Amino acid sequence: PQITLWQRPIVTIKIGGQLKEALLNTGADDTVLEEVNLPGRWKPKLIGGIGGFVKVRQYDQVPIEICGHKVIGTVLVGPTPSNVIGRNLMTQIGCTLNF
Amino acid sequence: PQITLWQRPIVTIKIGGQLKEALLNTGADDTVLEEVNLPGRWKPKLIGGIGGFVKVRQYDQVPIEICGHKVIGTVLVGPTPSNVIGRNLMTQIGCTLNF
Repeated sequence: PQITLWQRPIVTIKIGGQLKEALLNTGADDTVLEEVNLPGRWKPKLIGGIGGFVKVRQYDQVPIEICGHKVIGTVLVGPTPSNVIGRNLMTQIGCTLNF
Repeated sequence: PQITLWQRPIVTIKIGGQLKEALLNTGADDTVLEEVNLPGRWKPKLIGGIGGFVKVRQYDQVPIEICGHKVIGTVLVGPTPSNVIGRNLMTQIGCTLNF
């Protein structure tokens, strides 16, 4: 689709058998999601950095549907003020900025 | 242009007679810029909210060129880890998300 930016660009994602809402956030490098139990191995990753770091679990090559596009990408899982789709997954769905 | 998201979408902005770099950030409601002295009246605004708020100066109807597009928009001025173009200015330049 083409998403105008008058409102927050919140979209439905399907991940690990759950549907969720997440923000399409081009100011985020990585994708961070709140409350999802994903199968397979993870490694700990530090994110944030302002005030301290936040530790999260990094699962790679994760199947995720963003707005009806089935893609594969690193998802970071742990505490977040909001679910965020970062650039890493926006590239996989072919999402560009246009004007 | 069409901006792919493999790298951070950093663009040149011209504001109050200076050229600057800022991030096109669709996860930011407002536009926040570091070190710029803008003429005219402002009001104090609280932004952030996690850990505390950050006080900044809000100047409205500010002339700004983003990537060669001359637009008018509210700019918030004060301390920021990076210069951020928020949705408020992305709408003015006609910037959408596309996939």
